Amino acid sequence: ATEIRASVGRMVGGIGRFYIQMCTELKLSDQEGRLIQNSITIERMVLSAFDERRNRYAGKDPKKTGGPIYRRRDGKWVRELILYDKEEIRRIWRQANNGEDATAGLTHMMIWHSNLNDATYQRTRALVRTGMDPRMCSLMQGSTLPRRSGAAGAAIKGVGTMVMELIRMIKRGINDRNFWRGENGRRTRIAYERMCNILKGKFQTAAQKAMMDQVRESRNPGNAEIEDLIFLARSALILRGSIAHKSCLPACVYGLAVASGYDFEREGYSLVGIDPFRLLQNSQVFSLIRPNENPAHKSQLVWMACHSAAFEDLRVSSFIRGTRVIPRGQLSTRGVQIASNENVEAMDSSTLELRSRYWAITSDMRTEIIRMMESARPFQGRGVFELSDEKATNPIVPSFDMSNEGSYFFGDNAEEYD
Amino acid sequence: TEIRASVGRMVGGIGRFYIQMCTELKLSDQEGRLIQNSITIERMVLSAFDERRKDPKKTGGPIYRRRDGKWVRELILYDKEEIRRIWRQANNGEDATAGLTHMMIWHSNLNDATYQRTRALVRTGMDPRMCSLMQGSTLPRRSGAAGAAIKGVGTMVMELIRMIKRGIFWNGRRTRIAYERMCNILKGKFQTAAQKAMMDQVRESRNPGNAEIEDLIFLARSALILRGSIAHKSCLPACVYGLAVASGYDFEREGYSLVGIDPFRLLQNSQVFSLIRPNENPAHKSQLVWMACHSAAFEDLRVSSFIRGTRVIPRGQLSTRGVQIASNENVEAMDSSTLELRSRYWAISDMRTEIIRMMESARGVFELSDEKATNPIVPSFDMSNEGSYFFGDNAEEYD
DNA sequence: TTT
Repeated sequence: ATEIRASVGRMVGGIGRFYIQMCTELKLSDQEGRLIQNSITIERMVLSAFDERRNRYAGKDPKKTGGPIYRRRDGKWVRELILYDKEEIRRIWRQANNGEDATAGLTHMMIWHSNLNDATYQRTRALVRTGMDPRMCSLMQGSTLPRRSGAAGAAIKGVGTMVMELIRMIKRGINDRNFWRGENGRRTRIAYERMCNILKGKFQTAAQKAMMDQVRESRNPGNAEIEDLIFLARSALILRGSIAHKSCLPACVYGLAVASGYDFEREGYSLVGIDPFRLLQNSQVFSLIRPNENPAHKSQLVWMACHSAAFEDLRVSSFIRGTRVIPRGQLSTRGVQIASNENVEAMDSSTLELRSRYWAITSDMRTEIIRMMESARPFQGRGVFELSDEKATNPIVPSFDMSNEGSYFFGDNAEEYD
Repeated sequence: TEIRASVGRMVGGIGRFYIQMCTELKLSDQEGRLIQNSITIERMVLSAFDERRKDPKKTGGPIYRRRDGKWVRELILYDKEEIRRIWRQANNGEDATAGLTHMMIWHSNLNDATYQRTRALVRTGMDPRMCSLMQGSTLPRRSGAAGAAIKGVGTMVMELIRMIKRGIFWNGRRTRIAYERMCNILKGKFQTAAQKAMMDQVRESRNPGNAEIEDLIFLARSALILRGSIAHKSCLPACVYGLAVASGYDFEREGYSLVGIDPFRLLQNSQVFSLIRPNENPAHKSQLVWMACHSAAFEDLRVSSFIRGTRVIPRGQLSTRGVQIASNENVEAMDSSTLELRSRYWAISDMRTEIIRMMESARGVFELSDEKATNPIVPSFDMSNEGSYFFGDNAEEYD
């Protein structure tokens, strides 16, 4: 049902309209409004404004949000801090979404933040702290997503992310008996069970799924379940999970699309085919560049975040991109966000290069999972099409430098997420 | 400046050798940053110039390569003669023996940070507490003056006790001056007249036996409170000098020193990978190598922690075994990690009685941006942490 | 998720 394209069209058109309104409201020039650091501050503000936790009770007004906005003053970039009532941001978001809930658009910006974090930060320390292997880095899609992300969030979380969450719950349960006991212990028990079914949904073999059934129905979850969850994570390195992959773009790309009269509602939109590639092909996004950062390396980071491509084979990504997509360890860039202590007056901006050449579309079960792992074969470039091939009629034959590393995480030196 | 010039030329030569061996073995730049590869290359040039002390004309060991997204072990074999040639050609015809001994001291510092010697100590009639006095205890027999300079009191005492015991032998004129020089080297390391006098007495017994061992044990015990003066040399794996020279760094012109900011600058911009065994903590492997690089096994952990800016923990609490992978180990199962090698800061019977009286009476850190050492940072230590790397020790015994 |  083309109704799905209709609904997704309306979500991203809402984000666009919101972004245009926030730019007029903050008196951003159209140049400043194409700065990805501005997009991320505005996206963080609408997300905080709708984060109903609050704890109205040190010196930080809980009714207020904001952050850094970067403006051209006298031929250089300057940091100006802003402060906004959450209430007015909510009003601007509802007014752009014509009074609807528009929670889908919020979760969409969240999945964009999660995909950018996956492309930017290392989680090997979080893995070691949990008794997981560093090799499980390739299984950590969505590992920085909040609780509040619902079904779209859960859909993109990798096996490692789910296993890390279940191990963190088991350990609190080991730590205190009265974690599992009475009224509130009843609560965390179904949260535990749901988390098991979400991870069960991701496994594609009956053996792996059965093992999760066993993990879900232990009355005293402890080390034996952690050990079984570690075994399952290791198996997911060869008998791979089914993980949803959603290309979500910064609000400033949807904003520039709606300002140019693009009608997302009528054309529809999809996070899965040509649609994000078409928008990125005609995009004009600027980024602040630190001194001695390579802007082509910053471009790779953002292209990768936008196409949710951190966990994809680099040779496949290279082919679709039409320029080499290199391991993170070889990038001369740090992340998009500028820290508070950084000097932005020393920083130039570059147009990000976001185009592509192509677009694209317990012991029994242990034994059986080992047999399958040994039997497994040791391309992924299938549904690649020309941008002129709107209907996917002419699959392009993949062309790889097969001697390049497949994993984005080979030789990784990225900052640890914190 | 001519000291810096000569040290610059040694380190630049090691770099040039490493770059040549990487082209020779068709190592990619990624493979060449693997510390296991560096150790195989360093072991090969050291064996090729004789034990440091199967077909004896040939040397080799494991080289690890990326094939189909995994690490694979390839055993290699080279005529010693061609390795010697490649070393000399990298050191511009000279027989750069300083550079050989430099790689040796790096191996010795790594062993000191990795392996227990408490069994070797007990076998010699020494105390396990003397673990903290065993710098250089794995150094090859005669490593010349740089070797002898970094050997701790315990190491010298263990060597002298081993000689006395063989004599319980005195060709006999030979071993007598070897004995005498070993006594003067150990005398050099003691910082009190009483301790030094006692060594003079030990050097001039015509029949060295149990009484000299007993005096050597007494002196080792005293070195736990009236500490010796020991050289500490920060020597890095060849792959770090190699990566520095490939980036056009000119060690000869800039000079180099093993003592101030120079090794810290190199480590701060380094990219060294290590094979990690399953269930090993990569941050623990990083501590091991950071410690080996800064010759810091015998330093107070609270000093090490301060300079490092992250806690440097006792060996007994580390979840790693050593850097070298044994022959029977499965490398295809192993990932590699970037070693974390950065720092927050950089840094610069009468006699018996009198040694007892003294024993009873006993009670430069700079920013890496502070190139000239102008602004000493006042240290702040967690005094409730243990000071000794060897507290709670469980490391494998050296063999 | 306002320095």
